[PDB]
Amino acid sequence: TNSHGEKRCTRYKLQKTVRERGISPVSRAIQEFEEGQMVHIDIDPSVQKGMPNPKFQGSTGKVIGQRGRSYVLEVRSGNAMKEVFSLPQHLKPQKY
Amino acid sequence: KPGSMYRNVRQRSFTRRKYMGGVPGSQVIHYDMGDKANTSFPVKISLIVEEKCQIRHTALEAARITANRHLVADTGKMGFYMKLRVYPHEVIRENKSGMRRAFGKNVGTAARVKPMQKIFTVAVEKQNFKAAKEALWHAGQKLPTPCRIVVDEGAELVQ
Amino acid sequence: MRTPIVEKVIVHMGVGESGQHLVNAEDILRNITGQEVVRCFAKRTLPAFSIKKNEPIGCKVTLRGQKAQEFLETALGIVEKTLNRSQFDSFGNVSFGIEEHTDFPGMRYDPNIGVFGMDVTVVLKRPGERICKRRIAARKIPAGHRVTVDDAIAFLNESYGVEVM
Amino acid sequence: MATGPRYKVPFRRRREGRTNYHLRLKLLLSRQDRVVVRKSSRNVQIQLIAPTPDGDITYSSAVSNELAKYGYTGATGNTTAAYLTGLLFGLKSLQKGYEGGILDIGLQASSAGSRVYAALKGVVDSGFEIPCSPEVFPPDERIRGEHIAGYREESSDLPEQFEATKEKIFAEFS
RNA sequence: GAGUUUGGCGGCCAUAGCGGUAGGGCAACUCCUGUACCCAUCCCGAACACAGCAGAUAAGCCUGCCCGCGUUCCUUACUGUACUGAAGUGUGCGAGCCUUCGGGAACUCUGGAUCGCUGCCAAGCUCA
RNA sequence: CCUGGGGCGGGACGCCCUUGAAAAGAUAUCAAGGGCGCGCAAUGGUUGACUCAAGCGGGUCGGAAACUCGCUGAAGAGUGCAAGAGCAUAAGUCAGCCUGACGUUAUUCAGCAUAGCAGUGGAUGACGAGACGAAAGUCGGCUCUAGCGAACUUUUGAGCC
RNA sequence: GGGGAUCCCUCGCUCGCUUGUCAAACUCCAAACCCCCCGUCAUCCUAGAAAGUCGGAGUCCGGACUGCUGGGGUA
Ligand SMILES: [Mg+2]
Ligand SMILES: [Mg+2]
Ligand SMILES: [Mg+2]
Repeated sequence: TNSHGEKRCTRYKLQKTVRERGISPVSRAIQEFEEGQMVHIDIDPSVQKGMPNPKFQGSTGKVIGQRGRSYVLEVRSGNAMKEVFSLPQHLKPQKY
Repeated sequence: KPGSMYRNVRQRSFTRRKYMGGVPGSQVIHYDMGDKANTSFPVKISLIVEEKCQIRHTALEAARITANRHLVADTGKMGFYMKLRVYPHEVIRENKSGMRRAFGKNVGTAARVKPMQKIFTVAVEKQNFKAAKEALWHAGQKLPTPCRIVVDEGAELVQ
Repeated sequence: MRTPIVEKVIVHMGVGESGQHLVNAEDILRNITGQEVVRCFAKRTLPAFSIKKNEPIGCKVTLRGQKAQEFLETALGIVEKTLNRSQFDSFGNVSFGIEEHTDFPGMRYDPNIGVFGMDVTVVLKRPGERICKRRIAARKIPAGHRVTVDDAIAFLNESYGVEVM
Repeated sequence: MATGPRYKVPFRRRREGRTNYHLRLKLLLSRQDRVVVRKSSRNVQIQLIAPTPDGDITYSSAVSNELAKYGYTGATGNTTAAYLTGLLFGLKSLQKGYEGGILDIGLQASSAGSRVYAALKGVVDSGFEIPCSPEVFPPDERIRGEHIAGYREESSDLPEQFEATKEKIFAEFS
């Protein structure tokens, strides 16, 4: 039977480009966001902790608040709203 | 089994050796024929395919044998250089219960082709061109697809 | 500023198996060299030579400077300071492995000890080696700065008269 | 070692071999300034650096060469020169507007009695807040004049010069 | 007040790497001289640490250059080719393929470029 | 009970990874490749010092089977166990010091796209105590995703009704 | 490494330069559809958008055509 764990079908989803593997840039981890500021979900495989479920890959949410070193996002899946915790290392601003 | 059982291309490829098991060997022994060390044949004709299909290795072996016999009989042992191109990488499986767990098991090997894709190639002199055409026409008779002959190099010489 | 000064000399002492031969190997090494040594372990278990994983097998020291000079002159006089090209290498690294040890000056004969083979090696380098080994800004030496065999023999003959065959 | 398209080349500051990015990532998580105490042979350098998406802006940058105005006519590579540099840096940064941060020694060994910890002593004694512990602070016996006693007994004009430079550092920045 | 040089901390992370070659050190960095002290070696003042005057640009670093490998970019052809979204009383015995409107490669080809760009601060200076 | 009628065979009857699956998400068959119902007081935590696989050149019968010195070496090694992913001043190797393999508690995510459903797990946190370290920080076991079970009943722990 | 006392010498497997084929569990590359968000147009909307609360159900034997070379199977 097929499994239904939390990392299924992520062979290429959670990979790094060949000229990207290793230590990722550190400035991406100290970026700071404010309220109501659209961001993009782009999971960085190099960081093991604070990773949202990879089904939210490539979605855009808005910041709602901060809990420690993690921002609270508001992502739409289908017709629902899902609140996703993610460290700022996996996030990326929207360029207007 | 009959030829038309495994000749159409309806399903995905199935060629990874390390996952399947027990593929039987092949019969075709040598893929280069005639004077390999020569490189000064001015005419280079070839047999091409008019439709996508699968060719069993046995058909390729029969075609190679017949072309070899004709070319050696007429042109000479040192007057040509035949070279087969397509190698059989596909695998053929035959179910053998009913439809209960109908997935088959390996029985042979086949080589897929594509339209206008060269299969054989013969190089000869100017005086043995007609013999080359005569040889390549019999070889295409054992082949499971319509086939036409194209003179690739030295077309102005022959034509 | 670009003369091929000797870097250091490592006095390896293999025994083929641990035990009393190993221990008195370090003993004679510290008598002959004037500083303690350190054992070397194995990498796996090879019963053919009768070894086992992570068992001590030999000895080693890394004397340098005036100790290196004195050992060089001593063992050069011992083996006539005449080196053929077999041990010799691309960077002037000699590796002459003499076996009998009592021929050293000051090694008193022992019926139990008798003989214990060793090997002597020298490493030649040009001035400037901080660059390849310092923790900060660790670069790599370029080819033109690297040492050569003929300059190695020239240095050996000029500083010690170390003839090379 | 680029031999093909799959080869991975390190960052520029890694090829230079003058940075450690894991340490940098651990340091930036403090949300607070950093004190950089990089040293050399002819002198020592201290400066306060904060991060930004473009580069690393710096607010204060004091160097041990600046003692020449005050009158520290001694060696610039000793521990006491590091203490003087740290002291004047601390006063300068306190008056400027900045007060605290984190100690960052980069790729250097953290051993007690070092010149980096001498600069740390000079910083802490000035009022510049910084988290640390006292056990690594070098004792003043080497701070004054006594780490060069055994080879330069003919030169023991240090302590009066140290006192004069300390009082002049206080005078200028107060 | 503008510029140059040097030094430190960095952003993009091979257009920056690999290899080759000719020049420079006055201020600065480095190499470089030893082991009283804090400090150190699974042995070694090698390294790290400390103390620093000598000599040197042979190395690190800096400037100029090289198409010789690797990477990035443009152009000629391959070619509007392969593939493809929508509609079709268009077509083949069949597995399939064709027409119109809209998108559009990869390799390879002729010829050129790429031997990094750039942010903050300090010091020596060089002007009015 | 499933089942290309039932039977026989087997378990596609619970959990985890790759493909099928048609470049968001979902997607069936007795579809293909398979694995798990555990092991470890160190094979765990932290700090410090280092670089691994494989070749080339040298040394004594240390034989094409040993250990050592120099060079090339972004990883071709190792990381307890499947498959896939991650990792180089390290998530690897060794040494020192330690037991966070801690008590209590709140949300959000998936199991169970969209769109109800236990128990139970995994990510952020909060209170109370610690380990290592100059500090920053890391530590809620063993780099990430498997190694497991409601109500009722008995037994055990602290204090109460 | 296999052929028949200086291993007399043959020499397959293997390593490099060139030629000819591959991949569903390969990828230095890489579309057209498609998905989240911002702006604009356009349509719906105070004769009530989005959201929320309560009442009543049926349904969980489906089938076919045009595409996906869909998977399996000789079909
Ligand atoms: Mg039944
Ligand atoms: Mg019903
Ligand atoms: Mg219809």
